[PDB]
Amino acid sequence: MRNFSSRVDLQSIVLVDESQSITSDHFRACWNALIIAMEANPSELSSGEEAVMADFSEWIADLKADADKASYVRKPAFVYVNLNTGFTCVFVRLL
Amino acid sequence: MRNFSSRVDLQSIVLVDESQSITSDHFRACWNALIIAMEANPSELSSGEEAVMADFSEWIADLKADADKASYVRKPAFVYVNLNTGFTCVFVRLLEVTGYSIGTF
Repeated sequence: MRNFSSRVDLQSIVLVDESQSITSDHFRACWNALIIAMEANPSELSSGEEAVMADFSEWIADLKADADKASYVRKPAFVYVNLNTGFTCVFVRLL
Repeated sequence: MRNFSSRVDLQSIVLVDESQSITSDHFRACWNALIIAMEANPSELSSGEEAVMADFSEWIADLKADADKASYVRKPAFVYVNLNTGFTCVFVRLLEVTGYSIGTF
Protein backbone atom coordinates (compact mmCIF):
# COMPACT_ATOMS: atom_id res chain seq x y z
CA MET A 1 0.00 0.00 0.00
CA ARG A 2 1.61 3.16 -1.36
CA ASN A 3 -1.61 5.01 -2.26
CA PHE A 4 -3.99 6.29 0.44
CA SER A 5 -7.18 8.26 -0.08
CA SER A 6 -9.93 9.40 2.19
CA ARG A 7 -13.21 11.20 1.74
CA VAL A 8 -13.24 13.67 4.64
CA ASP A 9 -16.44 14.44 6.66
CA LEU A 10 -17.55 18.09 6.89
CA GLN A 11 -16.96 17.89 10.64
CA SER A 12 -13.32 16.79 10.17
CA ILE A 13 -12.53 19.93 8.20
CA VAL A 14 -11.41 22.86 10.32
CA LEU A 15 -11.19 26.41 8.98
CA VAL A 16 -8.26 28.16 10.62
CA ASP A 17 -7.98 31.87 11.33
CA GLU A 18 -4.32 32.60 12.05
CA SER A 19 -5.30 36.11 13.27
CA GLN A 20 -6.86 34.46 16.32
CA SER A 21 -4.78 34.63 19.46
CA ILE A 22 -2.35 31.75 20.20
CA THR A 23 -4.16 31.54 23.53
CA SER A 24 -7.57 31.56 21.88
CA ASP A 25 -10.40 29.08 22.15
CA HIS A 26 -10.13 28.83 18.37
CA PHE A 27 -6.63 27.41 18.64
CA ARG A 28 -7.52 25.21 21.65
CA ALA A 29 -10.22 23.55 19.49
CA CYS A 30 -7.73 23.00 16.65
CA TRP A 31 -5.22 21.34 18.97
CA ASN A 32 -7.94 19.16 20.58
CA ALA A 33 -9.22 18.12 17.14
CA LEU A 34 -5.74 16.87 16.42
CA ILE A 35 -5.17 15.00 19.72
CA ILE A 36 -8.53 13.28 19.36
CA ALA A 37 -7.67 12.47 15.74
CA MET A 38 -4.45 10.78 16.87
CA GLU A 39 -6.29 9.14 19.81
CA ALA A 40 -3.35 10.50 21.79
CA ASN A 41 -2.78 11.08 25.50
CA PRO A 42 -1.64 14.75 25.57
CA SER A 43 0.39 14.10 28.75
CA GLU A 44 2.27 11.19 27.21
CA LEU A 45 2.72 11.80 23.49
CA SER A 46 4.56 9.12 21.54
CA SER A 47 7.41 10.39 19.34
CA GLY A 48 5.11 10.09 16.27
CA GLU A 49 2.43 12.12 18.02
CA GLU A 50 5.00 14.76 19.04
CA ALA A 51 6.13 15.08 15.41
CA VAL A 52 2.52 15.76 14.34
CA MET A 53 2.00 18.47 16.98
CA ALA A 54 5.35 20.11 16.17
CA ASP A 55 4.42 20.01 12.46
CA PHE A 56 1.07 21.59 13.38
CA SER A 57 2.87 24.34 15.32
CA GLU A 58 5.16 25.02 12.38
CA TRP A 59 2.19 25.13 10.06
CA ILE A 60 0.49 27.75 12.26
CA ALA A 61 3.64 29.85 12.58
CA ASP A 62 3.98 30.01 8.76
CA LEU A 63 0.34 30.92 8.37
CA LYS A 64 1.07 33.89 10.67
CA ALA A 65 4.36 34.76 8.96
CA ASP A 66 2.57 34.71 5.56
CA ALA A 67 -0.41 36.73 6.77
CA ASP A 68 2.09 39.13 8.50
CA LYS A 69 3.18 40.17 5.03
CA ALA A 70 0.30 40.71 2.61
CA SER A 71 1.39 37.47 0.90
CA TYR A 72 -0.95 34.64 -0.06
CA VAL A 73 -0.67 31.51 2.12
CA ARG A 74 2.12 29.17 0.86
CA LYS A 75 0.87 26.03 2.70
CA PRO A 76 -2.84 26.73 3.29
CA ALA A 77 -3.65 23.26 4.62
CA PHE A 78 -2.62 20.72 7.26
CA VAL A 79 -3.51 17.07 6.70
CA TYR A 80 -3.38 14.48 9.45
CA VAL A 81 -4.06 10.79 8.79
CA ASN A 82 -4.35 8.17 11.53
CA LEU A 83 -2.78 5.31 9.54
CA ASN A 84 -4.15 2.76 12.01
CA THR A 85 -7.77 3.91 11.82
CA GLY A 86 -7.92 5.74 8.48
CA PHE A 87 -9.35 8.81 10.25
CA THR A 88 -8.28 11.86 8.25
CA CYS A 89 -8.62 15.49 9.08
CA VAL A 90 -7.82 18.68 7.26
CA PHE A 91 -7.23 22.12 8.66
CA VAL A 92 -7.54 24.86 6.02
CA ARG A 93 -6.71 28.59 6.14
CA LEU A 94 -9.37 29.92 3.71
CA LEU A 95 -7.92 31.94 0.74
CA MET B 1 4.02 3.99 11.31
CA ARG B 2 0.76 5.22 12.87
CA ASN B 3 0.61 9.01 12.41
CA PHE B 4 1.00 10.97 9.17
CA SER B 5 0.82 14.75 8.79
CA SER B 6 1.54 17.00 5.85
CA ARG B 7 1.76 20.73 5.29
CA VAL B 8 0.16 21.09 1.83
CA ASP B 9 1.35 23.62 -0.80
CA LEU B 10 -1.26 25.89 -2.36
CA GLN B 11 -0.83 24.29 -5.77
CA SER B 12 -1.51 20.80 -4.30
CA ILE B 13 -4.96 22.01 -3.20
CA VAL B 14 -7.55 21.79 -5.97
CA LEU B 15 -10.85 23.64 -5.77
CA VAL B 16 -13.70 21.46 -7.04
CA ASP B 17 -16.96 22.94 -8.29
CA GLU B 18 -19.52 20.16 -8.01
CA SER B 19 -22.00 22.24 -10.12
CA GLN B 20 -20.05 21.42 -13.27
CA SER B 21 -21.49 18.73 -15.49
CA ILE B 22 -20.63 15.11 -14.84
CA THR B 23 -18.89 15.18 -18.25
CA SER B 24 -17.04 18.51 -17.71
CA ASP B 25 -13.36 19.07 -18.58
CA HIS B 26 -12.98 20.34 -14.99
CA PHE B 27 -13.62 16.87 -13.54
CA ARG B 28 -11.22 15.36 -16.08
CA ALA B 29 -8.69 17.95 -14.99
CA CYS B 30 -9.17 16.84 -11.35
CA TRP B 31 -8.94 13.18 -12.39
CA ASN B 32 -5.61 13.67 -14.19
CA ALA B 33 -4.14 15.61 -11.24
CA LEU B 34 -4.82 12.48 -9.17
CA ILE B 35 -3.46 10.09 -11.82
CA ILE B 36 -0.35 12.29 -11.99
CA ALA B 37 0.01 12.43 -8.19
CA MET B 38 -0.13 8.63 -8.02
CA GLU B 39 2.35 8.36 -10.88
CA ALA B 40 -0.27 5.99 -12.28
CA ASN B 41 -0.64 4.46 -15.72
CA PRO B 42 -4.17 5.41 -16.91
CA SER B 43 -3.70 2.35 -19.19
CA GLU B 44 -2.74 -0.28 -16.58
CA LEU B 45 -3.91 0.90 -13.16
CA SER B 46 -3.00 -1.33 -10.25
CA SER B 47 -5.69 -2.46 -7.82
CA GLY B 48 -4.58 0.16 -5.29
CA GLU B 49 -4.57 2.96 -7.84
CA GLU B 50 -7.98 1.83 -9.18
CA ALA B 51 -9.33 1.94 -5.58
CA VAL B 52 -8.12 5.53 -5.36
CA MET B 53 -9.80 6.57 -8.64
CA ALA B 54 -13.05 4.77 -7.67
CA ASP B 55 -12.93 6.55 -4.28
CA PHE B 56 -12.62 9.81 -6.14
CA SER B 57 -15.34 9.20 -8.77
CA GLU B 58 -17.57 8.25 -5.85
CA TRP B 59 -16.48 11.37 -4.04
CA ILE B 60 -17.58 13.51 -6.99
CA ALA B 61 -20.94 11.77 -7.41
CA ASP B 62 -21.66 12.31 -3.68
CA LEU B 63 -20.85 16.02 -3.98
CA LYS B 64 -23.51 16.28 -6.69
CA ALA B 65 -26.04 14.09 -4.93
CA ASP B 66 -25.49 16.17 -1.76
CA ALA B 67 -25.40 19.60 -3.41
CA ASP B 68 -28.95 19.05 -4.74
CA LYS B 69 -29.89 18.72 -1.04
CA ALA B 70 -28.06 21.61 0.69
CA SER B 71 -25.59 24.53 0.42
CA TYR B 72 -22.96 22.32 2.14
CA VAL B 73 -21.96 18.71 1.43
CA ARG B 74 -21.39 15.76 3.77
CA LYS B 75 -17.81 14.98 2.65
CA PRO B 76 -16.30 18.14 1.12
CA ALA B 77 -12.70 17.03 0.85
CA PHE B 78 -10.77 14.25 -0.76
CA VAL B 79 -7.25 13.52 0.51
CA TYR B 80 -4.66 11.63 -1.53
CA VAL B 81 -1.37 10.61 0.02
CA ASN B 82 1.54 8.91 -1.65
CA LEU B 83 2.67 6.99 1.43
CA ASN B 84 5.98 6.20 -0.36
CA THR B 85 6.98 9.83 -0.95
CA GLY B 86 4.81 11.75 1.54
CA PHE B 87 3.27 13.71 -1.34
CA THR B 88 -0.21 14.85 -0.43
CA CYS B 89 -2.87 16.62 -2.27
CA VAL B 90 -6.30 17.76 -1.35
CA PHE B 91 -9.36 18.25 -3.43
CA VAL B 92 -11.81 20.59 -1.74
CA ARG B 93 -15.37 21.55 -2.57
CA LEU B 94 -15.84 25.13 -1.35
CA LEU B 95 -18.47 27.69 -2.28
CA GLU B 96 -17.01 30.91 -3.72
CA VAL B 97 -18.66 33.85 -1.90
CA THR B 98 -18.98 36.97 -4.03
CA GLY B 99 -21.25 39.99 -4.01
CA TYR B 100 -21.74 42.98 -1.75
CA SER B 101 -23.08 43.89 1.67
CA ILE B 102 -24.16 47.14 3.33
CA GLY B 103 -22.47 45.78 6.47
CA THR B 104 -25.50 44.17 8.19
CA PHE B 105 -26.75 40.55 8.24
